[PDB]
Amino acid sequence: YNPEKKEMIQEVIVEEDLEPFEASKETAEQFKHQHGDKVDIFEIPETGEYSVKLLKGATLYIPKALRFDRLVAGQIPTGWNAKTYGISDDIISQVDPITLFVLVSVVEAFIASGITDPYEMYKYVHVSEVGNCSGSGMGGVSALRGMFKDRFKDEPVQNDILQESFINTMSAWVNMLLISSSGPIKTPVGACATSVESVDIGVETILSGKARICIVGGYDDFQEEGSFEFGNMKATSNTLEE
Amino acid sequence: GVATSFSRKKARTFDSSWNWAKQSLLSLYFEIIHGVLKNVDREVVSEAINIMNRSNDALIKFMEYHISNTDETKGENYQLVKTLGEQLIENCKQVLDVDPVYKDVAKPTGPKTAIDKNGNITYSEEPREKVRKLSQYVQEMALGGPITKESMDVEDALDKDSTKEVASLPNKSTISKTVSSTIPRETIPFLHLRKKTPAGDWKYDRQLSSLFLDGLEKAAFNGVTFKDKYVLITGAGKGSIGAEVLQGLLQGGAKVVVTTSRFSKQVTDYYQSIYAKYGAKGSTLIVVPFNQGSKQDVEALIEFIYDTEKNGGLGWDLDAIIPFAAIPEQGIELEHIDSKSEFAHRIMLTNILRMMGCVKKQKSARGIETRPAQVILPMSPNHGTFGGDGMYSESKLSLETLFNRWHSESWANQLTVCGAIIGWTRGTGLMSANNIIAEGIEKMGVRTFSQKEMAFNLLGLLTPEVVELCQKSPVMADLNGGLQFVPELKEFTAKLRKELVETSEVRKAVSIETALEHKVVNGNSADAAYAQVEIQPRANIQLDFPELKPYKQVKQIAPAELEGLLDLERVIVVTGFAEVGPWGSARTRWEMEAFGEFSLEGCVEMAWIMGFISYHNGNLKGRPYTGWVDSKTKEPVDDKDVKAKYETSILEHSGIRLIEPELFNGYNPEKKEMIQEVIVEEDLEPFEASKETAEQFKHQHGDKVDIFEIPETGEYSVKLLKGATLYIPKALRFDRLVAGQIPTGWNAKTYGISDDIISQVDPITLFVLVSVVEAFIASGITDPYEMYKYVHVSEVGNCSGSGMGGVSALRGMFKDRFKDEPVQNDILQESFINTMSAWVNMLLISSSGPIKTPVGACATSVESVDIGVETILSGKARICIVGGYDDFQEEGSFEFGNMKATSNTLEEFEHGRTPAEMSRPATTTRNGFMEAQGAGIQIIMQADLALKMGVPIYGIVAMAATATDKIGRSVPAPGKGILTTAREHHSSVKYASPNLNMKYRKRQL
Amino acid sequence: EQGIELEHIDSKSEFAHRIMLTNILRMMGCVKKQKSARGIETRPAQVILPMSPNHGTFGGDGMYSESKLSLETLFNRWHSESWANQLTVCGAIIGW
Amino acid sequence: VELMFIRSTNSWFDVTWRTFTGDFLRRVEERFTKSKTLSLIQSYSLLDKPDEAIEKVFNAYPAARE
Amino acid sequence: DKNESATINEMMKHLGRSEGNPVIGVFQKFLTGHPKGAAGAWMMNGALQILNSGIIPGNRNADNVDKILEQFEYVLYPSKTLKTDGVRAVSITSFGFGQKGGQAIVVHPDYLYGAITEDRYNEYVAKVSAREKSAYKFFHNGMIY
Amino acid sequence: ITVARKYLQTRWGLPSGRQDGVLLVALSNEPAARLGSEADAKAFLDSMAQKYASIVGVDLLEEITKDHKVLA
Amino acid sequence: GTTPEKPEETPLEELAETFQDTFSGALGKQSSSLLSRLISSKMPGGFT
Ligand SMILES: *P(=O)(O)OCC(C)(C)[C@@H](O)C(N)=O
Repeated sequence: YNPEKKEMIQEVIVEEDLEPFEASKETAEQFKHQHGDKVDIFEIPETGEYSVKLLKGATLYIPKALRFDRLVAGQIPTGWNAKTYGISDDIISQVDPITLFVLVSVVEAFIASGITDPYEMYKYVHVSEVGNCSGSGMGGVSALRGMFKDRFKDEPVQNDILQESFINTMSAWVNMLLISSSGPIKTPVGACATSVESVDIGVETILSGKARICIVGGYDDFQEEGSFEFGNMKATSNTLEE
Repeated sequence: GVATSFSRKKARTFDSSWNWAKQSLLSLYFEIIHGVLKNVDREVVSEAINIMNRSNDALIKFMEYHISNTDETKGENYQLVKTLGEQLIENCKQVLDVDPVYKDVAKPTGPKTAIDKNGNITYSEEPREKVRKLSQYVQEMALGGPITKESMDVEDALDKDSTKEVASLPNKSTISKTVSSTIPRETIPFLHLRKKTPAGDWKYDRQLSSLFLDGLEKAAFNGVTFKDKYVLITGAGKGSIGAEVLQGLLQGGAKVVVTTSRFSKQVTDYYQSIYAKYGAKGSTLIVVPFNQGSKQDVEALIEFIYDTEKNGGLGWDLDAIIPFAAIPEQGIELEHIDSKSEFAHRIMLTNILRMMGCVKKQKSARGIETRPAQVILPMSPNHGTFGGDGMYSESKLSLETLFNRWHSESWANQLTVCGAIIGWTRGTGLMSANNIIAEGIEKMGVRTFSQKEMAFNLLGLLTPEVVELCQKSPVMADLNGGLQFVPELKEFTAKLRKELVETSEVRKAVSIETALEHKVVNGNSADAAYAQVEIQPRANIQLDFPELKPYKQVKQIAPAELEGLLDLERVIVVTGFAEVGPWGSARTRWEMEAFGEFSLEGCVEMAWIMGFISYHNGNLKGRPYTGWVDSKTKEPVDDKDVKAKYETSILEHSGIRLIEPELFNGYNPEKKEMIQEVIVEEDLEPFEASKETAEQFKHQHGDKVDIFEIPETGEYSVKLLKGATLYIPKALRFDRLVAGQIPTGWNAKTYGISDDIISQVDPITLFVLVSVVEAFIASGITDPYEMYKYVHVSEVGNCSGSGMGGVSALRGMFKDRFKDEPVQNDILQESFINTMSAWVNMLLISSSGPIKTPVGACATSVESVDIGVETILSGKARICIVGGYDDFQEEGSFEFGNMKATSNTLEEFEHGRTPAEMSRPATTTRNGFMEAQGAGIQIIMQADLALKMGVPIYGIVAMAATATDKIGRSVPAPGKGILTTAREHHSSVKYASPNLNMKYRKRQL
Repeated sequence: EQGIELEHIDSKSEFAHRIMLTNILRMMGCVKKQKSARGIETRPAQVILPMSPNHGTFGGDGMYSESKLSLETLFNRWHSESWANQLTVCGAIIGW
Repeated sequence: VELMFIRSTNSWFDVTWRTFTGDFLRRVEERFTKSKTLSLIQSYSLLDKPDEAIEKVFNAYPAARE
Repeated sequence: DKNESATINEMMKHLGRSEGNPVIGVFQKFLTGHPKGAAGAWMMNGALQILNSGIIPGNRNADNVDKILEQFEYVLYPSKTLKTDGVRAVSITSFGFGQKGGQAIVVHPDYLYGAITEDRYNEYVAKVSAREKSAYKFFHNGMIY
Repeated sequence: ITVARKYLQTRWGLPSGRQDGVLLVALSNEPAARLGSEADAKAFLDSMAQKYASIVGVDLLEEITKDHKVLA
Repeated sequence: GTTPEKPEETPLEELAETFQDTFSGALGKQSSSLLSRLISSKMPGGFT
């Protein structure tokens, strides 16, 4: 993502027929289904591959590039890598970037509490009395790119991309990889207040007598599309004025 | 006609009698308690038989608890069910580990034709004299009559005490003198077997015929088993001898294949309901679609039956075929024999022969030479004796060759023929053209039959004596009831029919003329102060607040110690609720969920929701009108006429159904728009852009585009060069075509949300705004601000949430921006899960109380409730909105398809499922969930506050909990962490906890 | 049709059944229509039907006996329909 | 009845006003019946003892009292 | 639908449910489909309607109940509507993506009124009877306009 | 917008000061989707040229040599 | 097309032999869809 060169696509009508190109059978029928009259597809009888003639009145999408005025952000230091904390590539190449920030923050928080092995809690407290009451404002935002933009472009996207999008999954992965509690999970969405709401939900979970211990916090990622949408709301500092 | 109907993937197995026994017993229990069935009704016996026929240990543990915990003090009908029950338990235990039985116990009816004063012909089947049991029916059949002349009293308690007739259901009654010895010499019974004489005719054999009737006497007392009998039966649709046979088979735990011509939801349900009332222990019912007129379906059907469960067949081996399929041909004389009759001749003969041919091939194949299949052929006694039957008689008479061919060919060890000469069978208990004259024939000294009697007769040809007999020689059973001996039957029948049509028609004309004479002589003062006023009901739609009982009745329910014991500040209570979803409101969905049909009030709300009807108060074409009015034609509609006018349309456009594109921004899952990146192999034809837009192309493409000012216009030319990238649209065809969508025409306008709001907020927010209003109305809170009479501004909370949120606004900010479509600048604020609650506060409540929005995927509502409760007990909020809400869009539909969470709709259609029957929980064949949309909302309060405000109280939220599962590597796998709500310690469990006993707890207080 | 037992009834036997029965009926149907057309009610046509005495008594005849035995319905239908003044049936039980 | 029917003369002031209250009682029956019935007020003659003819309608549709 | 049946059956076993007293399942999603986040709110609306009628609606698409589910003695799977002498309490169980179980018990509201005095109850009854009329006034006005 | 200005100069006879105002009434009264044919695009501007008329108060051979030069 | 009864516990050495017995040599549906998408997405302009 280079905010000086923000990739869009403009719809244009083919005023005059395109030079044919070869597709598979499958992919050509996909062009024919979309375009109807406005495409011609013909088996090349030697190969089996099809020719695809985009006719006058067909629609195309031609890429363009906006220059965007928000060039600056508070980013994690360059070279930060979940590997250096000792998260496996199985996990890294599966889970959304924001989940990696959370997994590192939960470990590094048990270390601050002198709790090197999460299971030590279950000497004192029943399995059903550790809760997670943390949450995000937007969640797995990179996984939403996957399931709205990248699919649309028929890029390769993992089939389970939708489960990584959900705000309640960063907490799923913390339970699935560290805690193994069967205690409460009450995930808040509080936009920019989600952390203090988290704490509130957390406390009232402990006084209710549902949980003796509770992870509590918040987590949020910066991507291209939120950067842009906060710019259109005029919430963020315009960097060129700055 | 000859089109293939049969697939294996459309075959529906019904086998879960273990579950249907418990449902049938509870359905009988409450029917007796609500006095729908009395101790005189025969249905309580009929129903008892079907619970004995399914008797197992689980069903006795079940009946013991339900019958040993009824308080007989509570009413006369509670005494009845406990007396009946105790007996039905004693029976069920006697018959545990004993084979189940076809035993029909219905009151055998006769026909009755009546013509009134005004010449209207009425038909009614009418309880006979001296035949009030099937025992009696076999005696009557044995004695014959005066015309059949060729030239015992077991007291019961039917129709006075069925609880005593229940007691006598296992008691296997043995008789000395059989009804073989009742048959008076020089008289032919009405039911009789025949024997082939060396000349080659078939005559009444007395001794065969005795054996048959003796089996039939015992069937009537003790009942018949069909355990381990496997049957193919065709033409067994609703209202046929076919279907009253099917009941009897299943009732004796037969395993039956049943073929339908017309396979549909409506039929698959008929069959579900027969199996779930009749299918005894071990019974099974496979329903396959089938054309008997198709050669290739007959070949297929027997291949599917015989084939191994491994190659996708059944693994059965037929012990009886009953090929009773027919197409009716009427008014087809010999000059009119055409394609219909030629096609019927194939269903009713050549393909019967091809189906018996087939089972011989599949039985031989596997060297099966000792397990033959009784073919029961439906014969007529009347070949060409009526006429206008087309090739019907030519079809039936040619089946009489199988009696000879059995001795003359190589198939006698695979097949056995048992030809039934089925006589006059009164179609239904309504007016069949044939029925009205039944009474008239019977006066000759002859018998006609209900279908239950003709079923009984043919199930007697599957008893183990006439099965043992079929295996020696063929069996001709004459179940014609003496109609051989009425002579010139065609003219005799047509006399009787003439004399009813005449006697009616005459008496209808002489009636009409004597009421026009009177009207002329005495005018319109004798016939006008006479014609009464009728009152068509209107639709008083009710809020369905709960019935409050007088205090004296309420103290009976709760323990006396409870008064003063609970702190009601700390009891949570649901005060109202509502929803928007596929069946409209909480009101209309309840009418569908519970009853399956809409009331007059349900039709009107549905019609109003979907904007089919609108109110009008003023002038309609001059006239002054106040009522409903078709929303499109503005033509006045009465409430009685809403069902006729609009039901069909409401049911087509409500529920789970094919995704309607106009609802989802033209999303057509058959045509799902993607874009493929291609490289321009050769330079494009220039196009004109603005200056701005051309610099945008140049910035992206660099070398690979050329942009040149056109010096006249100022506009630029844009030449896309070789090596430039393009995006060409394509279209996936997607396999998820069905979803549970809000009914078509639902519009926030009809609730009175302004266009300012509609054209601003995400669709899901509109479902929520309507659900919160319609929930305050359920709580009798018409003005939200009324709350602030009782409670501070800071003590109303919103603890509702979504799994994904404003999903249409994510399309805006990921897809539509990318395509430089116009998208509102504030689109990002609508995406957020915490904004539906923002808009509820901003447009209705104006609380400054808690807001704690959960994300719980498919559990967000129960988490919402939990967060809600704990917010009220913390003492942060006295009132709390609580619920959940979620929208269906293109992109989630797709992503749930890639996870293989949702039902694939094209597989569903292979199995011949309609969209209605595609969500089927707890089912053998369940294959993924049905995505839906909408919102639910509840209002919860302190009970203290609820009683002060006098809001209705719909229930008490006693408990609410959330639990994670364990270590795993699968986010969508469900688990067991919610078991921790039942966590207790049972080490020290010898003596009672005094803390559980409320009396103790009150003494301490 | 010979050596065609009931397991072997196929297209030949289904086609024979049309020659030896349904199209016989269609040919008598036809003459009734052409005779009625012209109001001929006093010049009937004797149909001589070749009957067998042996229906299924040998076997391996395919649908031969099912064909022949179904012609025995015309004896009843003559009294029960509207074609007795155009056609008269005369069934011959032709022996060996 | 209080405002249009006159106790002293034991009659309706105007017959168009009797019509008015009959038409109204018919609308109660339309609103509160479940099922097409024949009307309890056949002739508006019956209204001429109007307390008896009110009880008759609000006995058979007692929801209307509430 | 096996995992849920299995947990209900193990709660009921551990709390000494009477053998022969199975809870009756209701499967309202047969009719509405699964509205993921709204799922449990519709189940709850449905449960309060069951509570105040004692009508248990049947899964009308339960053709054939999985043989695997007969091992669960403590659950019944009905295919028709059962009109009962009353329902005192209803469980509502929701399983989510991301290890997100939930249970709620809803107790019949006539159990509340045993805890209060005859004067207080009679006062409340009046107050509600008034509200319900007002609410009906409002409903039908807002519906037609 | 070259052809949309050139259609308002030949059909209606509007110069480049009024052609601006006709395109500003065509922006406030923008169509919902892509106009299909060139005949729809003209029918549209004919409507917006008679709606400019209302607001301001205004009341109302060699395409073969082209088709060769295209080929060349 | 072929799938043994329990492939998920069967090693890829022993599966490869159960397919090869009934395998013609051709690329089938799934691996002709992935060579088309390698060439479409990861090869330059002209290179089919
Ligand atoms: P894994 O054993 O986690 O199973 C995943 C599926 C999709 C099968 C499961 O979550 C489901 N939807 O039943």
